[PDB]
Amino acid sequence: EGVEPAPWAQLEAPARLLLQALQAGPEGARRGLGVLRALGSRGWEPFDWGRLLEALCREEPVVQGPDGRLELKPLLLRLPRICQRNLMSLLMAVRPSLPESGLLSVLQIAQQDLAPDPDAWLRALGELLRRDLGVGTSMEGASPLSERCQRQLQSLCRGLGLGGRRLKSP
Amino acid sequence: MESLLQHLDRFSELLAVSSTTYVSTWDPATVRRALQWARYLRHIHRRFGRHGPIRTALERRLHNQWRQEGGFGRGPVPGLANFQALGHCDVLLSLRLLENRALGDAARYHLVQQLFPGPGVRDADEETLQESLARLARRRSAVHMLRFNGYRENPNLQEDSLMKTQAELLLERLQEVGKAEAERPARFLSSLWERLPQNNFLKVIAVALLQPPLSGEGSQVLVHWLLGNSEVFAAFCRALPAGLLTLVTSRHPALSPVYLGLLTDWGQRLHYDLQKGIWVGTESQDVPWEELHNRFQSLCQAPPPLKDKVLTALETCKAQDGDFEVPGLSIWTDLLLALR
Amino acid sequence: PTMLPECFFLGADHVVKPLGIKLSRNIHLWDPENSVLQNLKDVLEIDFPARAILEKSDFTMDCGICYAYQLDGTIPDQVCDNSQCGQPFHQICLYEWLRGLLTSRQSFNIIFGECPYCSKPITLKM
Amino acid sequence: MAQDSVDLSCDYQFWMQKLSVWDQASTLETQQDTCLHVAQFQEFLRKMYEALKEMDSNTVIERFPTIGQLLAKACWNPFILAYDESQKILIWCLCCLINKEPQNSGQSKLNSWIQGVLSHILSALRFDKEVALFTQGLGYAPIDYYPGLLKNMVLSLASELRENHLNGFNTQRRMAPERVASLSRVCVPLITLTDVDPLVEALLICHGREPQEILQPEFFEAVNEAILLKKISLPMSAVVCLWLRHLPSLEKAMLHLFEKLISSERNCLRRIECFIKDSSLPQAACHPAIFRVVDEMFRCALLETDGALEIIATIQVFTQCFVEALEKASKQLRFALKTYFPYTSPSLAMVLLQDPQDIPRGHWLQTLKHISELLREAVEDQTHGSCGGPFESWFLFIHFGGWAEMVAEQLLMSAAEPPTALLWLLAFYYGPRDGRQQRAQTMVQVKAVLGHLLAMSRSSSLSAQDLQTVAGAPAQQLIRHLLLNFLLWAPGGHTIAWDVITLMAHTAEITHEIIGFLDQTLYRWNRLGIESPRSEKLARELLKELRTQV
Ligand SMILES: [Zn+2]
Ligand SMILES: [Zn+2]
Repeated sequence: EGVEPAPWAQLEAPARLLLQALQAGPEGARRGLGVLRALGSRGWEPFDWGRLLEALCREEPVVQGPDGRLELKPLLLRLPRICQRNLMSLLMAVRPSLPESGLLSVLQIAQQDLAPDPDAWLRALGELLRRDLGVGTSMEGASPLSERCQRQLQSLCRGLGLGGRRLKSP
Repeated sequence: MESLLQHLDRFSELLAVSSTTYVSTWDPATVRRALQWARYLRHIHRRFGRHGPIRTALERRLHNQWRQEGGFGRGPVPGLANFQALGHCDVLLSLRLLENRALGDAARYHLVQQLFPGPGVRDADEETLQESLARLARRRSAVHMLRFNGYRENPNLQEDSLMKTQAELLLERLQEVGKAEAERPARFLSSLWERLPQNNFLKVIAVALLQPPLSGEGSQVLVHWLLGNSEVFAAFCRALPAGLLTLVTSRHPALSPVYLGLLTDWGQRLHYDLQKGIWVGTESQDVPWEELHNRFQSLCQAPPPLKDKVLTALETCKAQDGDFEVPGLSIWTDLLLALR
Repeated sequence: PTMLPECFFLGADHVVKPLGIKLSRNIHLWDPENSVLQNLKDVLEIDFPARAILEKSDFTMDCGICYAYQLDGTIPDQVCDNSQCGQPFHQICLYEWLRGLLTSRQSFNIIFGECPYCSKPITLKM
Repeated sequence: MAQDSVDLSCDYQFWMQKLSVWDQASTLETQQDTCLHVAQFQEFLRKMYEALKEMDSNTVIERFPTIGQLLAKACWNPFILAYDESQKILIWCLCCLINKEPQNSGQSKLNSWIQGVLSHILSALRFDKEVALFTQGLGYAPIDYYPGLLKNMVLSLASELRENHLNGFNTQRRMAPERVASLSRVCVPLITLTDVDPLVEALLICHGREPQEILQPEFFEAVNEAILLKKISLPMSAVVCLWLRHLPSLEKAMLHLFEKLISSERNCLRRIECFIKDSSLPQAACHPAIFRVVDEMFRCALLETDGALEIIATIQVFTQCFVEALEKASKQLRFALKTYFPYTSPSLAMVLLQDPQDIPRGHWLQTLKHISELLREAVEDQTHGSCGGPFESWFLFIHFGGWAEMVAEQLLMSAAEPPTALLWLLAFYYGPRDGRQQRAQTMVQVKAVLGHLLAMSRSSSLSAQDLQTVAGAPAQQLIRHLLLNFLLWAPGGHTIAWDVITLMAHTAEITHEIIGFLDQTLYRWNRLGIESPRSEKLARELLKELRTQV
């Protein structure tokens, strides 16, 4: 009746194993790295990031919020929140060997443009991946942090004698 | 050694009268004397309360007190229940005086002023009475809040948290009677059986039979008591659910041959009606087919040492009533058919 | 590439320390006009072995969940009944893994499930 | 001694009109709102306690109108009565309202009512019936089983969470998330009760399989405040789990480190190190998400101020801690440094990680002269396949103390024929974003200054005005720091240090700067085990006396 299958049920077995590993708390990202060396070791030495980053954007339906509202979510927002955070950490780790076309489709989801109740950690890891590609200078105040934190940190640094270095260039 | 007897019994008398409505003559002097004595006992419990003849002497005194009173007639007074309560005797006294409506005004003021002086004494080496009562209030609040926001009556009673607590208390209370050796445990248990609610008590026995040892002499006593007293075991097996009795019986093989015997007698007083394909009883208190099937199914879904026992007890009772292989003739054939 | 790499050492704490020391002392001698090997050999002041064991190179003998040996006294003992996986595990790791999956079913003290790596029947007796 | 009633008499009506809404908190919204406002209620009660304490009962009618109703509503709400000291203060206030000698019957009714509410707080059986009956039969009072009862409820719930966690995607009873959120609301008032920490630790570790959070951020804020004030003492797995599922709690932790270096413990780097090590941030910053967030905040601060020495020294300390935690607990399967420091060439970091404890004191020069080459290549030859810019190479180079600070002290040792690469590094340290035309002028100024200082050192013990001449711009902090290192190094010092310090310390900012310099220098020396006791005692005395002037 109320049995729910795992949202990585229909995926390629190695991807399934990776997403099973990342589930496991803060040691999820290290375990993701161990998984990738344990597939470099096996018969399929390459790992199909380009297939996983399509599956991460593929949409399926859910009914959340009120009793009745149909909405379409991608995988990245449908799989467990610690799998999410340890994913994006692992994509920071292996960014150079990833296709940009897939990454940008992922980062657009992570940005969560026009959503209530966002994931601050997903948005922040989005920003930190954009900055590392070099397509998210963005000409904004788009920083990983909150406006609250950035303001409370201006408020304290104001109470300190500014240094003779010149790092901002007017 | 002998010096502490007259201290402790006098304090116990004062404590027992604390809860009683004769408080007219009391004064600040009596209350000060009470609480300094209580501090002395709490100091003893800290200093030389472990690993000596003094601890066992005090335990003899306490348990002898609680059995010479017994709990019959003139007063079911608790008293300080055990040697660990020596370390918080002061709190008991203070609470009993705060519950006594009959306390005089000046006594009440002196008391509460001595319990809750304020933050003038925020710095103290020994965990004082004010902190003790505060911590108690926090715990009571915590218990209320967990009970009504997060707690669920678990169906596997042995893993529940209330029953497990009651059980550990019972086991400790049997251990002390065993060490006392004055009256036999069975007499205490028989008196309990008359005194308190039966349905609750039986679940608690069931649960205490499965808690592992912590000092299983406790469970070893209850099995003897149950096998001695048939009437309680008639309602034991009748009231509880199936898996609990199954685990009990698998833990204690001495309960198995009687339990099947209890079930074997409840089947035999059923009768089959042809129009509705169901065994039924004559009297209203005869176990139905569904409950009895549940019990035998639980017994069969068990370790192998009991499966063969129940299976042989069923086959020997089938053949005893004609070795039929067709329904409408033998409850035992019908059971063995329904298990498969 | 020929520039200095991020490099570090695994193995015995008593053997590794002088290597880190020698690296620290000689790291300024790196030169990106030679080869990586021809720089490493005169930096660490040693030569390499060419396949001291080519058959039994190494089989990773770690938990295959936590990737550690020595989790709380326990050893990698529970293995796969398979020629192609042979992957050791721990009791605790493999129990926490199998208790999740939908395929797995628990008898009295037994759990049957799929080996994480190869998805073949594997049995765990607590 | 101005108002004495008005603000408190307003807050009173506020609180009484809030308590009446709350009313025993048997729902979600009442519970959340209580969990928010309870702290301010605590402070309100302290002020009310002072007010009723200084005066007496039954004579005065200031707030005696509804004080009863207030203290009752407070008492029958258990989210209040389980917060830190709220129960103790409500007890105090009821003790203040009592009277020794009642005269009118109303005061006697009051005293009876006070005993009643006190009895409700301490000793009422507002629990399941049969357990009270059973215990009363066995002759156990609530005070001698409630602890074990609490303990057993907590273990039960904690096991249940663990089993709902292990049963991820399995055909079994799923712990309803209403219950998990309920427990998370209950943990908030009684976070500082030791008899509940298992339930906290279990809630943090047992995230489970949901896409949304089931706990609400009041839980996380509560736990974090308690972790940082040292009131709960969890293990490290749980505070990492906390950071890593509530990002504002990790920002709020890193701010609580900045108050320690800005306000409280300016230039007591031993105390900064003690706070950092007791905190879990080094251990937690081995997850790159957390190291990236932490460096982003360090960056914001390097920029708001224009290169504050205090933040610089704090970063150096943090980095040392983080390194000696990464090494410890990154044996198998460790992340590559370009994952923590992604904005630079890995070569440079792999040089700068190498500690100078490991190297002889004489071979520091070669290593610095190599680092200068790599920074110069990375800045000046800014071609594709390199750093993002000069600021990035600087911000890295600053993370690794020892090297950045050792520069001047090696210039003085080689002041005769100064190395141009060290001059470059020093000018880079005290100013990036300058351009080669600026850098050359800076370096030649420094070279002339080194000539004069070497002349003065090889001369006898001379005045302070001869030094103030060369001290007399865009290169002032550099010359100040170089001159301080001259004082500590040369044996001509420990005689005329005061004469220069007094002249340089015009303002308080220069004083703070020199204090920071000297604390950093002693931390550095005591760490590397390099010391001349003359310079140690000299610097300690100057620091002691200047910390009074500020
Ligand atoms: Zn393991
Ligand atoms: Zn396998």
